[PDB]
Amino acid sequence: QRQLVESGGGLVQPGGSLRLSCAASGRSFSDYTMGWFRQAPGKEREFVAAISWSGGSTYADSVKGRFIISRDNVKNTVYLQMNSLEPEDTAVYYCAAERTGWSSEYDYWGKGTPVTVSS
Amino acid sequence: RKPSLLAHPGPLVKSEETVILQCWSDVMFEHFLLHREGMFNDTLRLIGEHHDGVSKANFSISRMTQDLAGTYRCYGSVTHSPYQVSAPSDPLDIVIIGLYEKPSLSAAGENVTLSCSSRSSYDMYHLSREGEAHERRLPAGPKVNGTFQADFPLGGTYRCFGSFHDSPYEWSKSSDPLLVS
Amino acid sequence: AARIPAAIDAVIKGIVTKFGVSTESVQGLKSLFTANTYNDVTKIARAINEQYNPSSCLTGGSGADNSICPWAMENFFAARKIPGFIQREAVSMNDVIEKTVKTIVSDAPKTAET
Ligand SMILES: *[C@@H]1O[C@H](CO[C@@H]2O[C@@H](C)[C@@H](O)[C@@H](O)[C@@H]2O)[C@@H](O)[C@H](O)[C@H]1NC(C)=O
Ligand SMILES: *[C@@H]1O[C@H](CO)[C@@H](O)[C@H](O)[C@H]1NC(C)=O
Repeated sequence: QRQLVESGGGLVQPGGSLRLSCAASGRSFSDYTMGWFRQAPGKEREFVAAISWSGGSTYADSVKGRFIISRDNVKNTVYLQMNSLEPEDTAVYYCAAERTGWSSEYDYWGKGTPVTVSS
Repeated sequence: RKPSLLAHPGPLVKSEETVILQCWSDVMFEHFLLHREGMFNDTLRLIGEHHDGVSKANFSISRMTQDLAGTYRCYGSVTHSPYQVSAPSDPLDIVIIGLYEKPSLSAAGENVTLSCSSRSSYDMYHLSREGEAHERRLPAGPKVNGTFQADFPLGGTYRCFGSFHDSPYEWSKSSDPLLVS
Repeated sequence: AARIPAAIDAVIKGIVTKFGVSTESVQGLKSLFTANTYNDVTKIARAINEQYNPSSCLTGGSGADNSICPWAMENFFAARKIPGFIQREAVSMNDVIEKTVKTIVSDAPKTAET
């Protein structure tokens, strides 16, 4: 049903900030739970944040207090405001969608956006 | 008269997650009785909220548990002195999903059949068409490949689930969705 | 002299006279009315729901003797307002049974002793 496209990735200094965006082009967007995941070099893909169909947010403990997830149901977009970035945050960031109420999985995935926190 | 009962965003709910059950009718019921049939039976008395000819009531599950999974039916409350309740709504299954390994799902005017397979010894398989409140169920049979299966004849987006006999409302993780076109 | 068996018998008499169910039926739960679980409010409320199925009273009942249905009508189905759950958008009958059991268990040492 969906096709997700991430943007906003790039090079940033430690303590810097970056805002990622995800454009979703499918029906019933407001009913999906939208998530952000990341894969650092040599590591498994991990959960970073999620925004429920109701607007409620969830964060990975490694990102708690520094990142903010938000959604825009008019534009069908998801955001990840990443503040206080450290070199440990260097990863490819993925946008994903879950058809809550019909699936237990994030079935839809974007191709990623690279985030590098230098030195 | 029979009210309507739906689940938002859907009736296939992950553990500890949320679902809203909505009772509604064009008959202005002061109250609604939401009955659950399952491992822990219960009735919920909901205030009938009135607006522009409709009576609605929401039952929000803020954290999905085994106790809250079951077949739900909504009734409108008619009178208190000559005690009267309406006909029940169509049954709605509220299921806990994501508990076991995900099964595999395989596929104008032609007969299409969808198959539910897993190496896990599920007793029942459930086919789900996304957006449609009711699910189809079928028992599992063993194959010589060490895999259990169920074929669903269709005669949308689809997902497959497995479950055990002793817990009919606790399903596995959904299979990868299969778009039928 | 027998402080605990008296408290177990007071909880049983409390359930009987409050819920209107038979003495024999409440006493059937032998594992429940022991010295370690006679005052376990959660287990007793769940046992009452499991054994009497008060949700079967939804349509009204049948007039069967020692049925929980008159209690369920007066305190849930046909109540103008539910005591303890007043001005509440959603009320669970199991929570109403649990609040009733909690009052029974609290008033048991007061009644048996006196
Ligand atoms: C749990 O409830 C099951 C079904 O409930 C009955 O049917 C629904 C549609 C309503 O009419 C309701 O008032 C009825 O009670 C029972 O079959 C089952 O035995 C119950 N479980 C226990 C342990 O009592
Ligand atoms: C009931 O829940 C539905 C689904 O979330 C929602 O659209 C509706 O606004 C709710 N009703 C009330 C009275 O808030």
